[PDB]
Amino acid sequence: CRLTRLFGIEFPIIQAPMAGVQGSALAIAVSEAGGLGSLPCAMLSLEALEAELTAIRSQTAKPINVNFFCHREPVAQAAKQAAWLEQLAPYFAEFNLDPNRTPYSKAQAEVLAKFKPEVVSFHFGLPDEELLLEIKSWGSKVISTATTVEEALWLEARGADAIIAQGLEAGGHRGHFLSEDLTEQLGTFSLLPQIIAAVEIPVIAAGGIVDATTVRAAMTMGASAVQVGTAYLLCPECNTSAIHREALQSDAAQHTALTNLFSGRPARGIVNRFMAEMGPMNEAVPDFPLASSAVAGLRTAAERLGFWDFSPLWCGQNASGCRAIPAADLTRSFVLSLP
Amino acid sequence: PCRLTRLFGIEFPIIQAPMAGVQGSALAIAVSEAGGLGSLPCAMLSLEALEAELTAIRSQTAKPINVNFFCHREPVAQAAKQAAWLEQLAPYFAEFLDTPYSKAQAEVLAKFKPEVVSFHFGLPDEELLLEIKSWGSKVISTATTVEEALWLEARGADAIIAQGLEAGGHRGHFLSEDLTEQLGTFSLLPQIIAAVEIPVIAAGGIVDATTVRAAMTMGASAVQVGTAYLLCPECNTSAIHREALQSDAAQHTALTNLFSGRPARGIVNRFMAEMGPMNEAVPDFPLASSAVAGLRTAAERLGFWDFSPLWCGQNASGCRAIPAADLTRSF
Ligand SMILES: Cc1cc2nc3c(=O)[nH]c(=O)nc-3n(C[C@H](O)[C@H](O)[C@H](O)COP(=O)(O)O)c2cc1C
Ligand SMILES: Cc1cc2nc3c(=O)[nH]c(=O)nc-3n(C[C@H](O)[C@H](O)[C@H](O)COP(=O)(O)O)c2cc1C
Repeated sequence: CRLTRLFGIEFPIIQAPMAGVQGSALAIAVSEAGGLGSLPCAMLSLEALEAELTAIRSQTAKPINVNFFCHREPVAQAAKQAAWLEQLAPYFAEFNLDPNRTPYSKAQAEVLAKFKPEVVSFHFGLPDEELLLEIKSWGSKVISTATTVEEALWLEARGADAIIAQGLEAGGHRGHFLSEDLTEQLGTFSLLPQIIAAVEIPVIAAGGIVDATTVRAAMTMGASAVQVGTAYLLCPECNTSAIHREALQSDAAQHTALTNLFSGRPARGIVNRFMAEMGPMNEAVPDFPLASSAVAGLRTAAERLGFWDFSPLWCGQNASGCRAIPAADLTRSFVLSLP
Repeated sequence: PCRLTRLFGIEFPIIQAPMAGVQGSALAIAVSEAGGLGSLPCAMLSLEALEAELTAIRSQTAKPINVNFFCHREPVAQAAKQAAWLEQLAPYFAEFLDTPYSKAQAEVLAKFKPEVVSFHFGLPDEELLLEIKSWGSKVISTATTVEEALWLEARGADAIIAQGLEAGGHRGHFLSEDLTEQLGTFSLLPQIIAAVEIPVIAAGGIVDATTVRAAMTMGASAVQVGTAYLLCPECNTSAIHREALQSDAAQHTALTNLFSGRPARGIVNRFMAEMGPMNEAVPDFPLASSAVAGLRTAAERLGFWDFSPLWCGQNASGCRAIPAADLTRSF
């Protein structure tokens, strides 16, 4: 296959970079198993970043994927922020709380340059051409997420080596960047074959790929690989919180929705009180990534009391594939139905 | 893969989707003759035309046919909602102006005893359902969620149509108004198959050989295909619907209640963009039609799809201008 050769990996599974639930130990296990392991870097300081890459490199020399956000920083909006804070006042009262990141840059480049990742993935489009040329000159393949056909064509045109097609079924943030209109986005079943028809480069399927059968359906459609997120979230290598783990296993896990309430940007998570009462979508939330600061305390407080009411419970529309077995074992689950 | 071909008495595991007001006996015949299951949509039909269309089908094939009804509950009286809504459309007016399945339908159906009877928006009463089973006829219905699937199986459905969000036309939900409970085919299909014992038909974005293959891979017993039949000459799709389907506008669709009162997937036009696509002010199901019925005749006459219900799935690329029989086999 085209991506196994291009990436130098055995199996056409990519473990989805999932910021906040996961680091080196899951990336190591999946790359050692023969797929592509992924380090989410969106929330890492430069110190954490270098540490975590050093930890990866001293347990495997197999390929890995380091992931970054390259969104536009929002624009000052202290008042929009203050108005949102005012709206949450009732929760602050209830929980007795006193209310009292950062796109890929040259700074992250300098650290990456020491390690030279086999792949560099981006969410929310691509960085500037210079940053991109710097990356390519490490030997790194560059991939990014498309949620429409137009986005896929934009990525090809700007030199992406592969496109991640994420259907609406996907957990975590929508990686859209040409349009704010969510009705332009498609489910996996329709996005995948339409992106493959439009581009010449390889296409990775993301959104609802949770098991052998679904991996098979994806490849049948002409995907060169699959990116799998939600179905690793119960693996011991994952740092998924007890309360997030509990939600995934409950029958609430089946009902998810797109919400901007936690971050400023549409993301899919298990439906909770905060989303039901204030959303799921809300036009008053500040631009990404400002909104996190306003719920950080509530989340902490409500989790401490064992409520998942104010948590970002990122999860796709098929939770049925999550299993508490080693991620290497699980990565092999996924490839049984392939030739 | 064969549980349904056996069960329905058909050659191929392809069901042509019943599509009200776009499609009648000519398409059902052509697909049922071709070895798939052809469908007559009866939601929008008087008893006269119900009987005429069934008579027409039986006079041309003896092969199995599917007949489709709505069994939505009828809406409470709401003339003040209706009057208000008309008020909002006033600037448009200026720009140019100013039934569920029942014993009735059953009496006509009993003359023909059709091989399958399909329902949108749940199931009818126990009594009407037993009546249909006594003809030897198979009853199927749409689920948009796993709970809906299980509820249909427990009340005696012979198979489940799982319609993913990609599907064209009305959403067939009946347990929750919450659209966020619903699912794209890729996730709905496998979770319904895991949940139920009876066969599962896949609906929403099945448009070609590859997608059919991909749905069967996941363990569908059969596929239901609507959008991709719409350019077939046997289909009575309107000249401007045809034009919309072949333009780049087709690629963009959205769920909208503006034409009927219920959420249906159609190509985004001016009315949807300006007034919607979703608007809490539009009267309940079946009532909203009369509000825009005239604006469409008006608008379509001068060549505009600005006020048409241009219903279409999220994959329009398998539409082909060839006979329905060819297309059915190409799947
Ligand atoms: C908890 C969680 C965290 C995620 N974090 C990221 C991230 O940091 N960067 C990124 O590009 N994508 C992220 N994703 C998106 C995945 O790359 C992928 O699109 C998605 O998980 C696919 O759908 P699935 O969850 O059904 O496997 C995340 C998804 C989840 C569920
Ligand atoms: C123009 C059009 C009309 C439809 N009419 C009906 C109908 O009368 N009754 C019904 O139960 N389903 C109806 N559907 C829904 C189909 O039965 C099916 O759920 C859907 O078309 C499958 O998705 P696809 O359009 O991607 O093939 C219609 C769909 C379209 C596009």
